[PDB]
Amino acid sequence: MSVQAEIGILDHVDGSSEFVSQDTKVICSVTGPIEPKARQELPTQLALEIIVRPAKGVATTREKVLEDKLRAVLTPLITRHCYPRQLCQITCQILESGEDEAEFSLRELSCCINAAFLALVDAGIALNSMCASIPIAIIKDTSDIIVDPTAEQLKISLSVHTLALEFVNGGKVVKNVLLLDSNGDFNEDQLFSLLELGEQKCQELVTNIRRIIQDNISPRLVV
Amino acid sequence: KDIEISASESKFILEALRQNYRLDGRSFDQFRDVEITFGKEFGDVSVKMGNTKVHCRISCQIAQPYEDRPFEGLFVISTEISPMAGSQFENGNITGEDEVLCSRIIEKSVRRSGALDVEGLCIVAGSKCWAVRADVHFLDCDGGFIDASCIAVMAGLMHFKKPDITVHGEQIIVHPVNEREPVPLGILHIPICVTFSFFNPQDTEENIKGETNSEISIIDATLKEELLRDGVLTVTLNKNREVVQVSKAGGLPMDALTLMKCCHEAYSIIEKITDQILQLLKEDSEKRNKYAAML
Amino acid sequence: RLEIYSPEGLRLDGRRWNELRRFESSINTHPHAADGSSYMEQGNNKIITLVKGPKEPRLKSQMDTSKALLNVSVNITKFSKERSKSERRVLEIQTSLVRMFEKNVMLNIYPRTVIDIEIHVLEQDGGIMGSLINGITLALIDAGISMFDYISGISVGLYDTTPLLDTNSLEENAMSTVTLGVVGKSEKLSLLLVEDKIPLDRLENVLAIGIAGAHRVRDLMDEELRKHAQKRVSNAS
Amino acid sequence: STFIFPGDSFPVDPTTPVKLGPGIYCDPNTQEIRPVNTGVLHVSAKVQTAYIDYSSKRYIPSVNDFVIGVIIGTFSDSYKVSLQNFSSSVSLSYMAFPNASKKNRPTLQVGDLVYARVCTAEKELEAEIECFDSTTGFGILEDGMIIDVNLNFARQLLFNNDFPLLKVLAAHTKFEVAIGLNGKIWVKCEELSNTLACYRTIMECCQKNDTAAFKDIAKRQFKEIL
Amino acid sequence: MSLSVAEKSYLYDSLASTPSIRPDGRLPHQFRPIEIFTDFLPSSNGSSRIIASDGSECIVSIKSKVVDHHVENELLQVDVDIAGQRDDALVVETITSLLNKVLKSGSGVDSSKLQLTKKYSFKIFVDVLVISSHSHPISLISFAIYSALNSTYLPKLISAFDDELPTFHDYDMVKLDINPPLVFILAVVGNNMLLDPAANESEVANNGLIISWSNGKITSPIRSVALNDSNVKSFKPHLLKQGLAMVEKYAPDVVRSLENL
Amino acid sequence: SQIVTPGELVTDDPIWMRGHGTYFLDNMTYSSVAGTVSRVNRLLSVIPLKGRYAPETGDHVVGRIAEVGNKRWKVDIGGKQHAVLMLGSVNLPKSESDELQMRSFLKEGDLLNAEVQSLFQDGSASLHTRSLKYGKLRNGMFCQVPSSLIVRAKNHTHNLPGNITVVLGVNGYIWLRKTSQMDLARDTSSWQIYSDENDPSISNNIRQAICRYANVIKALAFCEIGITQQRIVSAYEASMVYSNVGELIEKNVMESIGSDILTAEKMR
Amino acid sequence: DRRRLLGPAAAKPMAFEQELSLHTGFIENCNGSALVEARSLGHQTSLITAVYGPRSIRGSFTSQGTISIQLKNGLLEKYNTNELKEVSSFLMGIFNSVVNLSRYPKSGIDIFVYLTYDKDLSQISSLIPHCITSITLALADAGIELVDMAGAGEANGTVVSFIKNGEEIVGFWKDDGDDEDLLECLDRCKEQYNRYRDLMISCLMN
Amino acid sequence: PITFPPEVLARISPELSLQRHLSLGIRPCLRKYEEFRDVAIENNTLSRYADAGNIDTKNNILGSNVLKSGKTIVITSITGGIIEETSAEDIIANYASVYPVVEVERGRVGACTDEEMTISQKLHDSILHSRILPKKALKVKAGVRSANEDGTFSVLYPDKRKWSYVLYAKIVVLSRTGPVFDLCWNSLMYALQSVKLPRAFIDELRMTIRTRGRYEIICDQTKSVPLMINAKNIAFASNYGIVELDPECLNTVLIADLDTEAEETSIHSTISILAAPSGNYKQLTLMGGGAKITPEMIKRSLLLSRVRADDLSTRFN
Ligand SMILES: [Cl-]
Ligand SMILES: [Cl-]
Ligand SMILES: [Mg+2]
Repeated sequence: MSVQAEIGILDHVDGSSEFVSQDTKVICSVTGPIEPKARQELPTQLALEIIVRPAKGVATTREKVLEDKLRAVLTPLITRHCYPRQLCQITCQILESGEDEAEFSLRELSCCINAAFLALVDAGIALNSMCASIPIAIIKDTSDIIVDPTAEQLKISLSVHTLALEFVNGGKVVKNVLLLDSNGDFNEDQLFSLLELGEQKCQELVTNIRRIIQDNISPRLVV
Repeated sequence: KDIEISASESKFILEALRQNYRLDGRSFDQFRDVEITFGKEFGDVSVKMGNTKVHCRISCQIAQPYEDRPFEGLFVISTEISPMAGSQFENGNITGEDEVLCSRIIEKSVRRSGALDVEGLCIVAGSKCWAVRADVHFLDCDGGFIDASCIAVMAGLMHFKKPDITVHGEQIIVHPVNEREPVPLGILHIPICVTFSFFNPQDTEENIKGETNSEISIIDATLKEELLRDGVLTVTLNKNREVVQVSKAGGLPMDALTLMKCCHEAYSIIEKITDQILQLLKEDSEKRNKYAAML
Repeated sequence: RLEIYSPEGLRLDGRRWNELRRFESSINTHPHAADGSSYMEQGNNKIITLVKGPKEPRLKSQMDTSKALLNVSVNITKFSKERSKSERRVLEIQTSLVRMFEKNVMLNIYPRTVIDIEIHVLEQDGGIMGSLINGITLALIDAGISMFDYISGISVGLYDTTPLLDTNSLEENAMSTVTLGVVGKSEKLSLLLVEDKIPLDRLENVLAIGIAGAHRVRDLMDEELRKHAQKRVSNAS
Repeated sequence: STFIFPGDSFPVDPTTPVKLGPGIYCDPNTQEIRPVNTGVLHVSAKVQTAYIDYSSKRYIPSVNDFVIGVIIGTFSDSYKVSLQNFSSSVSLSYMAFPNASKKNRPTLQVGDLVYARVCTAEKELEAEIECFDSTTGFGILEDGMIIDVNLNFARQLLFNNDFPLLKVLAAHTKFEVAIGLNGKIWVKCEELSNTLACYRTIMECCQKNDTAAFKDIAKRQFKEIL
Repeated sequence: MSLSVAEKSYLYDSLASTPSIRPDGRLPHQFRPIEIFTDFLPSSNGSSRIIASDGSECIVSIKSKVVDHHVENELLQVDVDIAGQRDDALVVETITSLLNKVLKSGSGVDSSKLQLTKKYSFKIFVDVLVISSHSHPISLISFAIYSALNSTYLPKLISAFDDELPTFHDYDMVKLDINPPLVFILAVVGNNMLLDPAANESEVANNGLIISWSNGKITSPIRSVALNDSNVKSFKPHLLKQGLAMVEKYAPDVVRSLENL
Repeated sequence: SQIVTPGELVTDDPIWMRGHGTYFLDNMTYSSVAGTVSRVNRLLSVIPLKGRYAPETGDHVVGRIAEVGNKRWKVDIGGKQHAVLMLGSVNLPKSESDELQMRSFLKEGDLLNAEVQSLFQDGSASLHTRSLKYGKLRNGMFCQVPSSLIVRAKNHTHNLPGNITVVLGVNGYIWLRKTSQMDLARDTSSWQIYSDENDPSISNNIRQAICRYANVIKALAFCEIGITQQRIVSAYEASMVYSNVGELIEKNVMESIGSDILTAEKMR
Repeated sequence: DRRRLLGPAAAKPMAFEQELSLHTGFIENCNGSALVEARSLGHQTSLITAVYGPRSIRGSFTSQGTISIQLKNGLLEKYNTNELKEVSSFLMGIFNSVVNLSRYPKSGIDIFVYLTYDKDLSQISSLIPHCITSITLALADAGIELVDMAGAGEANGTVVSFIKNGEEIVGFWKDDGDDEDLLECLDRCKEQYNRYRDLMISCLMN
Repeated sequence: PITFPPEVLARISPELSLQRHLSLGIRPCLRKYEEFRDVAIENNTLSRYADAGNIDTKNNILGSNVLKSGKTIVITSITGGIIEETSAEDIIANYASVYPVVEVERGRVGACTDEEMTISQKLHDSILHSRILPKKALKVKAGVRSANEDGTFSVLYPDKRKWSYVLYAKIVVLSRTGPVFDLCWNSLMYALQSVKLPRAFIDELRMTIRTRGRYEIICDQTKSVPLMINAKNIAFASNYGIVELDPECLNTVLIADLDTEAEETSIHSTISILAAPSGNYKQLTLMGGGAKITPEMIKRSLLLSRVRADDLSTRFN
C-alpha cells in the first residue's frame, strides 16, 4: 500500500522513527547498546526493554500484550549476541490509533513493528535481516481479503490478521514469518489465500521500506 | 541512570552566564519560540520549543458526575514519563521527586484553576456528564517540560470539540461526527507557565547573609542549563493579570522582590504566547473551512 | 453566626487582619524517640516532629559519601480532620520540605550519614504547610544539626484587598492563600507557594504581610528556644 | 562503494582473502559473511578490506580509537571513566600514563576530562583506555567546552583532512581542538566569546551533514558574537 | 532489638531461674510505670496518650458518628497506625484484627450503651497511633484505648427514643460509661510467667500469651503469641493456666491504677 | 559563656580561627547550631547543646558489632557513623585463613570493649583492642545512658562492691559484669578470649546486684546527673533502704535517689 | 489497577467424626506439597499447601531459618484480609517452635496455604487445624526437619495445637466461646490432635 | 567427549536436554511428538448453584471449573456484577467478553507478572473475537419487588432504567510446568458453560430538596437463568513447537503441547491455535523465532488442533 515514514527525528535517543499507515501513526525511540540494570542483565546476549504507550489514557494490559508481540518480532531481528551484557530501549508511542481501540489493535501492532524496525535501522543496531508488517482483514459478506484495511472496514471484518515477515537478499526472499496474529472466524483455505496475498504485499512494503531507508541514510554518509 | 556533566562543562556554561551568554544564543529573558501543530482530529496538538517536543491528546467519554458536585463534569490530566524523552527517565515512576512536583504544577495550572468550564460538561444534572481527559506524551526533552505541557494542554482543550448529544429523558444519544458536527469546549481562561531557573555564581554563605544579591535568573532553561541550575521558580499567569499559581519549592533562597519581578517579567511572555495560541487556532480553523468549501 | 472578615475588622475567631493565632512551641518533647523533637501548637494545629540522626544508613547502597541523606515523612493521622475514609499530594509536601532543608541543613558536614524526619499531624486546621516548616526547624535545632539559619513558615489569605495573616481552614476555603518559607530574618524565600488565583497587582502586598508575620514567628520560635536552653543550664547549675 | 541493507547478498567471493570491518558479520553457525548494518559498503582493491559506513550516535569501544572521557570514580588501581552517558563504564589504569611508577599516582580527580586511546575492548569485558602512547597528545583537557556530535561526523573530522570544519574555524580564531571518535569534541580558546562561537558552529555544522555549508555558518556565528 | 548471644544466655538463665531474676529487679507480676494524659484533642470525643518506661508512646482518639444500627452491624471500629510500619504489614493487620475482636459491639463492649433512638446509635471510631514501640504494643494500645474511652464525652440527646434524624443539645454533653476491655501480654521464659514483658525479656522468652480482660473476668480473644523467633519453644499446659490466673489476680490492680482520673 | 542560636552573628572580627558549629562570610562569623560560644586561644567555636557522641582519640568505648567486612568490623558506638575495627587492631587468640572466618571471634550483635585509636577525616573512629582490658564482654548485661553524662576520666573500668565491675563507656554504653579474676588484678591461661559462653558460676546474689546497679545507673541518668564511680556506689548504698530492687523503677524513688546524692555532695 | 482487567468502574458487585483425605508431593515447582480434604457433617473443606525452601537469602548472617506462611484465598474469597494475616501470624508462631530452624542458617522457608473449597452445610476458627495438618505434611514432604508432628483441634472457638503426644502446647487460640471451658476444650482438641497425627504419620509412610 | 547424567544436563543446558531427547526420538515430558497431556475436569464445583436444592447463600460464584492436564492444576471461578446502561449482525461491536484475573502460583509473592497480565488480556481478547459472548446475552431482564398482602414481599419478573451483567473470572494455576495459557483458556471455556446469571429486581430522589434532617438494583438469592453463550463459537486451545534437529546431538519435527523447562526455554518457533469443534478456527499465532515455519507445519498444526478440540468437547458430556 502507501505508507509514509521519517527517520532520526528525536535528539536524545540513539534512533528514532515515525511511521504512518493510513490513519495509524506511531513514533518510536531506540537507545542501545547501553548499560543494563542488574535485573535485566543477560550474560550471553543483548537484553531488550520494549515499551508501548497507548494513544489515549494510561498504559493497560492491552499494551502489555502489544509489548509481548512486538518482542516476538524484534528479538529474532536483532543480532543480540553482538552486544553481550547490554540493554536496548525500544519505546513505542502510539499517536493516532487508526482503529476503534475498544475492539482492535492490529493496525497499531503492525505500525509499531515497522516503526521499531525503522528506529532500529536509524540506531545502527546489528540486524540479521529486514522486516515489514501489514494488517489484513476479511470483510463480512463479501468475504474479500483486504490488505491494509481502513478503520471502517475493520468494523465489518469477520477476522483480523497481522503479518510480519523476515526478508533477506534485497527483500525478495522470505526468511521466516516473524509473527502471524490471526483473530476471528476463518478456515484453512482462507488462511493460505491470506498468507499468499499477505506475502506479496509484505514484499511490496520492504521494497518501499528499503527506498525510505535509503532516502534518509544516504545523505548522512559520504560516498 | 544519571547524566554525567564534566567539570569543564559545568564551569564553561556557568562562566558564560556570568558573561551574559547562553549556548543556544538566547538572552536571559528570552522564551523559546513556541511551535504548535494540529493533527487531523480535534484535540491532537504537538508543541515544539527548540528541541523540546511534547504531544497532547484530548479525549472525552460519558460518565456520571459525583454526587457531591452534581452540576459538574469531570476532568483529569495524565503526564506519565517514558524513556523516549531520554534514557534519564525511568519507565512510569509516578513517585519520583521531579515527576511528582511537575505533575502537581500542571494539575494546579489547568485543573485546579478551572480553565475548563466543568459546568458545560454536565449533560443532565443527576447522572450523565462528560469526562474529559488530557494525556501528555513527552517525546523529546531539552528542558522546559512544565512550560511545554501547560501550552500543549491548553491548546488541546481549546482545539478539541466534543460530539453533540441529544437527550430523551434518560436516553443519551451520542451523535457521531458524521451525523451532527461537534461542539467545542468552554474555556474560562488560558493559563501559561513560565519557569525561571536560578544560578548562584558564589557561595551559600553569600546567599544567606549576603548584602548584594548576585543570583542569575534565566527564562526557560535548556537541558544543560536546567541540570546546572541552583534554583527553579514556576509562575503561571493569564491575560487577565491573574497569578494562577506560583511554585518555588525549596532550592536556592531567593529575594522576595526578585521573585516578584519574575512574575511581572512573565506577564509580557504569556501575552505573546496567548495571542500566538489563539492565532494558530484561527489559522487552523480557516484551513478547515477552506476544505469545507472544496468539499 | 460569624463572618469571614466583618466590617469592624474582626475575623471568625475575633482576630484582626494582622493578628496571628495562638503560637506555642515545645522542644525535647520525645527524647526517648529521636535525637531532636518538637511539638507544634500553632492555633488548632498539633504537629509532632521527630528527627533521627545523623546516623548510619540501613542499606549501604543508599548512602552518599559527600553529604548526608535527608528524608521527610509526613503522616497525617486519620483523626486530624472530620474523618474521611479515602497520597500524591502528601508526596508533594514531603519532597518540598526536603528541597527546602537541603539548602539549609549543612548536609555536607555530615557525610555518609542519614537524617530521617518523622512527622505526625495530630490536628489540622489551615496553614499546615507553614506549621510543618516550623516543626522541622525546631526539631532539627534540637537535634544539634548544623544549619545556616532558621526557616519560618506562614500563610496569608487575600480578602478583597486586605491580607489576613495566619489563615485557618475556613479562611483557606474562602479566599486565595500564599504560603511562605522565610530564611531567618531576611527577605530570601526558601518556599513560595501561591495555590490559587491572586491578582498580579495585589500579590506584592500579600508577600509583604507574610514576610513580616514570618519574622514574628521566628522571634517566637527563637524566644521559646532560648527559654529552653536557659532553663536547661539553670537547672543543671 | 554500494549501498547495502541487512540480510542482503554479500558481493565479495570467498576465494578472495578479506579483512572484515564494521558492518559485516560472520555467522558462527552458517559461516556466511553477511551485512548487519545499513549503509554504504566500501571494498578495497589489492588483502581486500571491506566495511560498511553506517550512521550511529551511540559509541562502541574499539581498539585504536581516540576517545574523550570523564572521570566518574576512583577505585583501587584504576579510574572509572564514562565515554558516553548511559553507556557502560570504562577502566583507566593508574599505570597507563607516561613515566608511570608505583610511587607516583595520577593527580586526576572526579569530573576531569581525559583524552585517551582504547587498548583493550573485549566485548565481554570492561573496555580500557590509556594515556600513554602505544608506539612509544593525551592527558587532562583543562577547562574548555565539550561538544556532542554523531560518530560519522567525528570520524570524518579526524581522518579526512579535506573536511573544511577545521579550516574555517582556524580562519576565525586561534583554537585548541581535541577530536574523539566517540562523538565528543573538545574546544578551547583564549576568550570565552570565541569558545562559545566554536561550540555554536560545530553544533550547527553537525546538524546539516552538508559539507558545502560550513563556511557560511561560521561567518554568521562569529558575527553574532561581535 | 539486637543482643549478643552472651547477653541472651545470661538473661534467659536469670529469668528462667527459680525465683525469676528480672533485669530491673521486677516481680513476675509487677508492671513498669507509665504516664497517661487524657483530653488533649478537642476535635475528638475522647483522647488518651500513654508513654511507657522504655520510651514507647501511643495516642488514641475517640470519635463518634450517628448511624442506623439496623444497617450498621459493627458499631465500634479500631484503626491501628504504627509508625514506621506499612498499613498492610503483618503486625498492623494482626493487631487491628485482634483489637476489633477485643471491643466488638456485642462481646467486650456493651452495645446497648451506644443506642440513641429505636433506629439510630453511636458508631465509635477508635484511632490508634503508636509513635514509638520496642515490643508487641497490643497491651500498650489496649491501656491507651481504655483511658480514652473513659474520658470520652458524647452529645446529649433531645428527640424522643421512638421513631427524620436525632437532635442533640447544643451545649450539654453526657459521659460515655462503656466498660472497655484490657489486653495483657505475658512472657513464657522456662517455667516462669512474666507480666508486662520488657524488650530484652521478650527477646529470650520461650513463648508468649495475649489475654483479654473485661468486667472483672477473663474474656476473649486469647492467643499464644511468639515474642521472637530464635528461642520459641512449646510450653506445658499448666503454664497456660498459670498465666490466666496471673491476669485474674493482678488485673484489678491495673484497672484501679488506670481508673484513677 | 554566651547562648547563641542558628544564624546569629558570633563576631565581626575576622582575625579568629573558625571552629565547629560556625560558618562565615567575609568578617562576619555566624553560628550553625544552638549552643554556647567557646573562645580558646584564637579558636572561636560554638559547643552545641545537643548532638551525638563525637569520638576523640583515647576514648574508652563500648560497642556492638554491626557488620563483618572484607578485613574489618564496623562497630556501633552510638555516634553519627559506625566505627571501624581493623583485623590488625585486635589480639587474635597473622594468618590469611583467619581473615575469612572473622565471625569466629566477633559476630554481628557481639558486645566488645575497645579504645579509640584515631579518627578519620569524616570524624568516625578507628578502634583497637590490642590490650588485655579490651575484648568481648560477657558475664553480665548492657544498658546505656546519654554520652553527656559520662565524664571523660583517667579510668573507665571500675570494680564495685558486691563483686560487680562496671565499664563506663565515654559514648554512654555501660557494661555491668561479674568481677572476674582479671578485674581483681587491676589493683596495681585465657586462650578463649572471644568465647560466647558466660562463667557458669554467676550466683543469684551477683545477678541481683547487677540489677540494683543497673537501676541506680538508670536513676542517675533519669535525674540527668553525671555518672561517676563515686556516685554509682553512693546510689547503690543508698538504694539499700528499699528491700526489693523492683521498687527502684518508680519516678518518685528515682528522683529521691538523685536528690539525696546532690544534696549529700552539697554538704561534702 | 492497571495490571488487571477490572471491567467498567461504573459496575458494582453482586449483592444477594470428620473424614480426612491426605496426599503429598503432587506439585512440581515447590520443594514439598500437601492436600488436605476434610468432610464433616456440617462443613467440607479442601486446601493445598506449598513449601518453597530452604532458599538462601542474599547476604544473611541469620543463625537460623526464617519461616514465612502466607494464607491465600485461592479463588474462594470468603475470609477477610485482616483475619487471614492474623491466622498466618498464628501459624508462623506455631511452626517457628516446631521446625528445627538451627539446621537451615542464612536461608528461608516460605509456606503457602491455598484454600480450594469451603462450604458449611467466624468460621475461621475451625479452619486453623486443617492448615496445621497441611503445613506439617508439606514440610515433611519438603524434607524440612520437624521436632515433632504438629497437629491441632478445634472446640467452641478454642484452637489448640499439640506436640509430644499432647504433653505440650505449640499454639493456643480462643475467639468468643464460653467461660471456664478450658479443661473440656483441651480434652476435645487433643482427641482431634491424636486422630490427625495418626492419619498424618500413616500418610507419610504409605 | 564428556557426558553428564540426565538430572544435571536439564540444568546445565535445557537446549541440549531437548536435543538429546529428540535425538533418541522422545520428548523431555516423556510423551510422543504429537501426543497431548490428558485432561480431567470438574465442572460447577465451586458454584453457589451447584446443589439444585440447597443453594449456597454465602457463595457468589456463578460458575466454576477445575482442570488437571499433566501435573498442572487450573481452577477457575466466575463472579458477577451489574452496571447501569448509559448509552443509546455478527459484527464485533455487538459482542462482549469476561474480565479474567490470572494468578500463576509460584514460589514468589508480589505484583502481577507479565505472564499473568498477558494471559488475562489474551483470554479477554479471544472470547471477544471468537464471538462467544453476545452483548444481548448479558442484558438484565429485571423484575420488581412489591409488598404483597401486608408483610411478605413478592418479586414479579416479566415473561425505565436498563442494566447489563458483567462477568469476572479468577483463574489460579498450581504446579506450573510449562506454557499455561492453553490450560487457562480451556478451563475458562468449561467454566463459562456452567455460568448461571442471577435474576435482578427493584423495589416499587437525591436531587429533590429535603428538610433537615431526613434505589439500586438487587440480585435474587435463589432464582437464576442460564448464560446464553453461542455454543457453536466455543473453541479449545492447543500449542505446538517446531524444533530443528542438531546434527551433533536440515531436519525439523513438530511438537504438540509444550511442557517442562527443556521445551519451553529452547523452542522458539511456536504455533498457538484456538479451534472450534466442527466449526472454524478462531485464533492462530505464528512466531518464527526458531526454525522456518513452513506451510507443512501449519497444515499439520491445524490438523491436530481440530482433533484436539473435538476430543475436549466430547470427552466431558
Ligand atoms: Cl494536607
Ligand atoms: Cl545497642
Ligand atoms: Mg501474584
